[PDB]
Amino acid sequence: MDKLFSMIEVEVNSQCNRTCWYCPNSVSKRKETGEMDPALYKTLMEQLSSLDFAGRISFHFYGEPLLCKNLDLFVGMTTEYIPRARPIIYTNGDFLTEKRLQTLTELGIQKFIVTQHAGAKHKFRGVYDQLAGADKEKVVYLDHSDLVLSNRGGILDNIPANMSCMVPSNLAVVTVLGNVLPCFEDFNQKMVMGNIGEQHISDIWHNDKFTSFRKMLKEGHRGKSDLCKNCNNVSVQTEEQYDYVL
Ligand SMILES: C[S@@+](CC[C@H](N)C(=O)[O-])C[C@H]1O[C@@H](n2cnc3c(N)ncnc32)[C@H](O)[C@@H]1O
Ligand SMILES: N[C@H]1C[C@@H](O)[C@H](O)[C@@H](O)[C@@H]1O
Ligand code: SF4
Ligand code: SF4
Repeated sequence: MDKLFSMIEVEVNSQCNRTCWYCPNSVSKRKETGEMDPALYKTLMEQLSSLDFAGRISFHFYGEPLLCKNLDLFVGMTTEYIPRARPIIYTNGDFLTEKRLQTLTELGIQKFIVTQHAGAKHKFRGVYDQLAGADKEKVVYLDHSDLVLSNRGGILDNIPANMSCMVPSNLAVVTVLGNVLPCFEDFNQKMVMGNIGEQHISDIWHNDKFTSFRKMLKEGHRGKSDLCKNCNNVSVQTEEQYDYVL
């Protein structure tokens, strides 16, 4: 029986305020849009609770989590249902004030992965520079120039263990409508594994499609998948839970 995912990334809202040249938002729109139905997030929390999920949970796919109107609710529910899990927010930081950071931290966020992206310098620069140490220690502050740019499953043409990949052995994405993907690169949802409104995520994780896919990619057979065949992402090649990889 395959190990449960150690990481789950939830699309609590589909939209972003930016259109980075190295992001599919610059060239396509998400095929699902909106904010996650609170009842669906509750269903996800019930399922993760039933598994004693204690890995990383994050709140983005290709949108900006601080735009989620129910972010406070969802972070609070995370702490209530899966107190052993590690909530980590990746954010462009454009909306991240000190007050916002502190509210989120109090509700359960353990780390913020904040990236200053191409274009306008955000106000978080000055906020970060003024943060007390205890808050500052909770932030990994990246520039987009620090990222190891992936072509996002071959969507981006302007972007140039070997080929092994462990993402689908370690991680699941839940889209805003509850569809489960095996990788965060699957912007176009080429590999929907199931929907958590119809099946328990554990059963989806362990189904033949998902089990076969993760074995295939562990062996480095990217060529056998429309999702992976042109993918240049080699950042996740071990079995370990991570907070972030560049
Ligand atoms: C798709 S972004 C989504 C969350 C939020 N919108 C943000 O930018 O932080 C998830 C993470 O991937 C990083 N990222 C964006 N484009 C990337 C790319 N082409 N290759 C690798 N990482 C990328 C972002 O900086 C962010 O840390
Ligand atoms: N390098 C980043 C890329 C991001 O899209 C994934 O969601 C995150 O898990 C990774 O750590
Ligand atoms: S801020 Fe994040 S989601 Fe938005 S366009 Fe840039 S990389 Fe994509
Ligand atoms: S090869 Fe690329 S698209 Fe396929 S699972 Fe790995 S990171 Fe995702």
